[PDB]
Amino acid sequence: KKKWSKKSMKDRAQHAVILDQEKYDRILKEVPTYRYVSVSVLVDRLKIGGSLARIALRHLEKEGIIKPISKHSKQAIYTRAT
Amino acid sequence: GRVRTKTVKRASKALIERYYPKLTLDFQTNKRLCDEIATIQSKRLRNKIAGYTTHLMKRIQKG
Amino acid sequence: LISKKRKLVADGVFYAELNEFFTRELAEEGYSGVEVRVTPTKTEVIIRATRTQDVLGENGRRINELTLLVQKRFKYAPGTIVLYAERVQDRGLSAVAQAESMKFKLLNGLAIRRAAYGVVRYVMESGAKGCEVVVSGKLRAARAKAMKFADGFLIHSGQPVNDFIDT
Amino acid sequence: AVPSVQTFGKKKSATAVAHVKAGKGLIKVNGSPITLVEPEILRFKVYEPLLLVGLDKFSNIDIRVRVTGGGHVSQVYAIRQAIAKGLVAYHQKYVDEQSKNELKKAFTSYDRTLLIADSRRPEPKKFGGKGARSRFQKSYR
Amino acid sequence: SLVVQEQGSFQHILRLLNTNVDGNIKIVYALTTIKGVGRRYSNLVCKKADVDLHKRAGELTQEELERIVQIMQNPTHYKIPAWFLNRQNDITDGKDYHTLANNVESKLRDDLERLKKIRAHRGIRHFWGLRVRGQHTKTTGRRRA
Amino acid sequence: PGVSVRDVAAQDFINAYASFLQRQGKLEVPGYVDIVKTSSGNEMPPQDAEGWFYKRAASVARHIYMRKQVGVGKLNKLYGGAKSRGVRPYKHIDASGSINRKVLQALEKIGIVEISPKGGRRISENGQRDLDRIAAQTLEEDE
Amino acid sequence: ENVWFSHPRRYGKGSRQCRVCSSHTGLIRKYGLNICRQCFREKANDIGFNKFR
Amino acid sequence: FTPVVLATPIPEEVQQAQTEIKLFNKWSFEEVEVKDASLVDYVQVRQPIFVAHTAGRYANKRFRKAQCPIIERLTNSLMMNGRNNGKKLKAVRIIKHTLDIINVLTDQNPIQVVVDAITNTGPREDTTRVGGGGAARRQAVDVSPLRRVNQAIALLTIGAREAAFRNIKTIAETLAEELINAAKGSSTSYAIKKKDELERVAKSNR
Amino acid sequence: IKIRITLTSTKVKQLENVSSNIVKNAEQHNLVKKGPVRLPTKVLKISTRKTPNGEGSKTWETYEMRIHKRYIDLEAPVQIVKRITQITIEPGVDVEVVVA
RNA sequence: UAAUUGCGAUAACGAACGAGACCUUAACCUACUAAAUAGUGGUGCUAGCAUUUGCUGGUUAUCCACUUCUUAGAGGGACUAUCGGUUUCAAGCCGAUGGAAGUUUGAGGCAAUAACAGGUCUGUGAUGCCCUUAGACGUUCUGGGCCGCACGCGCGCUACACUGACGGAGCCAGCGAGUCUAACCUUGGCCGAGAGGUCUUGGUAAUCUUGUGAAACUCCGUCGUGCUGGGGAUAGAGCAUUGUAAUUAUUGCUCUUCAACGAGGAAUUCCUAGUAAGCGCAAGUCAUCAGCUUGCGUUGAUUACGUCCCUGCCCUUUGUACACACC
Repeated sequence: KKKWSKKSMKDRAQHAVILDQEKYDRILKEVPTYRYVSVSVLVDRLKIGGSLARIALRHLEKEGIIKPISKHSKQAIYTRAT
Repeated sequence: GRVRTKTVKRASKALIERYYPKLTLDFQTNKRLCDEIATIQSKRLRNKIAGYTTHLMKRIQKG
Repeated sequence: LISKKRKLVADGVFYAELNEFFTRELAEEGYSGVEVRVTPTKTEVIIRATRTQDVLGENGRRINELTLLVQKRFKYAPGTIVLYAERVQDRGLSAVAQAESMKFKLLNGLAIRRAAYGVVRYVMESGAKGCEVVVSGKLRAARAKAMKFADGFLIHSGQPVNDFIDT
Repeated sequence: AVPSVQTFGKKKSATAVAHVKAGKGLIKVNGSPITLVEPEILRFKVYEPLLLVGLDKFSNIDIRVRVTGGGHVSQVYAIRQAIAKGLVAYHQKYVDEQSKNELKKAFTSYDRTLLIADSRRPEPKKFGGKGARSRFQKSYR
Repeated sequence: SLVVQEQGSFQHILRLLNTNVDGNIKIVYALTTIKGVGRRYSNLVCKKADVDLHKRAGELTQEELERIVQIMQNPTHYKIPAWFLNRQNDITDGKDYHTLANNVESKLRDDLERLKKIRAHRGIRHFWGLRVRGQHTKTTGRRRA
Repeated sequence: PGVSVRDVAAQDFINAYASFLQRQGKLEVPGYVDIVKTSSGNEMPPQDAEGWFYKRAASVARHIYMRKQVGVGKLNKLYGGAKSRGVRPYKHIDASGSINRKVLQALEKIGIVEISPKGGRRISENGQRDLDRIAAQTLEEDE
Repeated sequence: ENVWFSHPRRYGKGSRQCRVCSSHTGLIRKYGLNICRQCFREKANDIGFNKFR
Repeated sequence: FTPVVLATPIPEEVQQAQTEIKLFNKWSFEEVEVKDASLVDYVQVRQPIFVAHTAGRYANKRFRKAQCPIIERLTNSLMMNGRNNGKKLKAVRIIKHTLDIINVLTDQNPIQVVVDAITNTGPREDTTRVGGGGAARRQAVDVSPLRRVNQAIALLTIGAREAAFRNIKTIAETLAEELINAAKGSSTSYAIKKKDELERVAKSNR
Repeated sequence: IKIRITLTSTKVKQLENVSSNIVKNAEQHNLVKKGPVRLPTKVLKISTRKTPNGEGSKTWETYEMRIHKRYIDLEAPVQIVKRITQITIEPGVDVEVVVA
């Protein structure tokens, strides 16, 4: 009979998971030459799929543009090449 | 509170007044002479006796 | 057949059983204490008391039937239990003997203060350092009360411990 | 009659016995080199005394450490204390006293707890409480 | 590592017996959200359909969905000794049968009405609303009406 | 000088041996896996259910190589863990005895793990050599 | 008469009792003494148990 | 010294550090000096510890509990918040990750960045209440540097945890962003907002 | 024969002195033996309620029983063992003989 | 001074009890004996690496001054050593090239002449008094009952989610616990996804549980600025056991369904050490499992020397018309 709470609205994240060719190559060309790259930064800015970002980072690091220096858990240190 | 009991205080006073020439300034030989000149039922008690003895002799030397 | 862990506790329980039985059944005869000695195929138990002849009785029938008592109780081998009696030295130095004497005096019916004076003079003639008796309960009063009589100084530490404190 | 020294690093409930010999400079813990200590963060902690003493003087000394009891941190700290005390014992037996004094000075300047035993063992449990010295509640109504 | 291509076939909304199915989430969690099937059922049907977990829900086929509903509605057909099923030794049939989304509520309420009509103590406690399996309503459990 | 798991690492060693045992395929897996929970304290079979039996075999082989006489109870105790038994506090629960026994018997049959005197399972000679070979392989690949 | 003890008294607190007061609560079976806690407190000094901590 | 040969690979970076100069894999833990009188005789300078998990006799004496190194202070400050309170094994890991990110960003010295942040977001004064009787009274003064750094770190972490409260995202990112916002001056941080409203009321009272 | 004479006492000083006289008698008889091995003294702890009923603060007591076990490995005939046991006798000391 | 413990003491001096004093689990007894329950140097036999010092493991008598991990004993300690600052330069409070620390060395036990009409003629076979001794208030049996719900109160447990649910993998605890008219403690196989027993070169007990493989860490993946994947609590079906009996689920398990919970408003609780707490073990009742109780393991941020406002206590001043003495 009582709610006992304000129960305001939430952020209501609308993170798109499907992307087109334009979005894909845009994010692929925007991730280089950037000094602010991480999972949280990508989520905040590009709002892209985390798994797609991870596989893209793995491909980019196996070919070699941005190198990972730490292989700890839940975080990897990425530094771009000059 | 670290100050000890009046019984052991009197024990130390009497030991000093009765065997002052025997004992010396050094604390270790103070223990190893008190253990043989005075019968004490506790090693801790004899340690406290010798500690206050050397403290009072230090006060005598400076004071 | 038994681990030593349970066996030590069992031996302690048997010693407590013998002590409690002897003090319960021998309160009138002035029981003081029991000691034991274990040897192959023989167990000697010695009763430290005052009236050795009286606890012996006539022809030792008391000790014979007490041995049979302990036998049929603890289910040992027949005839392997033997008890002797010994007169305690320094009889008044045990609180149990003093308590039994005061029980006897109360049964006789002399005054409580007279009995206190008598036990005080007896303990000082024996040579004990100090004593303290306490009578608690009703004594010619609707509600109970506790009165303590003390002689000398009695410490309250476990530095003398059971070694020097007798309760 | 080959050189052999037996030391022990102690902790709250962890004991690590160290056999120090003259070898090729390889350190074995639980029958294995300590390079697989696992967390990858405690390896640097173990290496800090070795880093400050340098590989030059520890070139021909091999230590075999058998640990038991305690926890991970307890065992690794006991290992470091054991290797330090075995090193000082080796210096006492054979190596220069001046070198022993300089290593002791460096160790004391860095951290006094490297050689000295961590003998601050915990207080026991207490009645009327859940922890060591904590009470539940003086409930009134 | 391995890569994956995303086509236009990705569908955000789906249907399952006139019930909305959430997209843009993992398949297993989608079936958990779907009534009558939980995490273990979702994992088992994923294994039976033989699809890698890394693949998203959009990269799924109509034949895969048909196979998943087939295994959902007929687990015993896949040569299972039938000990992973919720409804076993039912009185109405005596043979193990898989519960469905609305069929879970159906079977529960038929059990409820069976208890009511036999007038069992368990059934009367269920009808009254007080705990039947030994819990106490003495102290807590009253902010529920 | 000398090759052993004592010398080589473990983080990549376990994955390398898992891949090697996957390639060998001489484990004789049961078949009825991916439906059992593998432990009454476990409520969720692994995500990569396509394998992981090679991982468990490598783990038990390493355990019986470090030690020398282990048992099914020891295996259950090691592979057990905490259970979140509702509001009640956690507890320690073992693994599944039947699958443990079947994996032990499969290891005995293949010969990677042998029987030992006085009762127990022990690392076998062929298992010791292939462990050393894989250790050398990873220690040569990374270096 | 066999109808007096038809209900079993082989196990349980009905048989696991002390030998002093024949009570079935506050019993200790450790070291096989089977004694009540307060009677144990009374007779522990003579039994052998001593208070240290 | 001669290169010893063993099956165990001694890592290249630590080998180079041993040969030439003691440091981390890339992070140079030298030049840690600070000229501030608020930090003189209170910061471990030129006595670095590669690991901040120390078991020393600190609380036995008077102020060694406050004389323990700043990295250990950060570890203990992270070690709080109930369920998180404890677990020094991961406290050292999280402080190491924060050090790594604060070196990746601001290519200047990370400890210089951290002292800049401390001296920038440390609350400059505090008010204290006195009961007295009948009504509580306020009296405003300044505080000690240790209290300053403690309150600054506590407010920063509290803001980070309240921004990540009922959230499903990692905490290292928000800790790093709070630290960088405090260091540079952004007016959007929770702790910075509290500090600026506090200094508003302080300058009103002064 | 490899006999083991085992003492299962609680009296710490009594155990020490009986072991001392046994070992000194063995030394003066010049017969091979093993040293007196002491099993770690076992403490039997009883945590029981201070008060009979449920009055007052929750207070408990920990009764302790220290029991000392020790054994000496000897090799002597039955008559020599009996003479050894008879000599240096003390009540309460619990002795027992095993043969390996 | 976490004690009228003490320096100094106005009429006091001199003693007593409480206190102080009495002690291992909390070490380093490297003087000396100590586990077919121990070690490495090599000792007989072995799998793998170069026939480039040897390596881990094994059955136990197949070894050679020994105790470096654990017990003792006539006898060890650290007595706040020694110095620098403050006291008619009198107790003490602090900083410093070393032992286990120099806040009294850690926590506890035993324990103030007297009191409470505080708990127990209601788990005690201490027992006069009003109650029974032919349907007894004693005892015995079946089924109920401290197990019932509109309701309030405190102890305790689970949460508010990259720390945790997690899963497949590495490596770990000290005191102790365990079988005689009882066949007990889950050690390796068979009936068997597991739960009962079928064989005991494991148990009168450091070796069978057990050197307590759990409690916290490291490669990998989801909850990725949530009306739920944290929350197996909130229900039903089945798979299992001593017990001449478990239905209002004795307990575990395999599934299916998150009706609550976004640092939580006034009041209060416990805490300076390696302390509260992050989390699991041993024992009690036991037929089954505790969340209760008595004992350990990884670590803790900024006082510990500082006052009555509320939780209070004590001493002495002061005022009484009080003595089963403010009830």
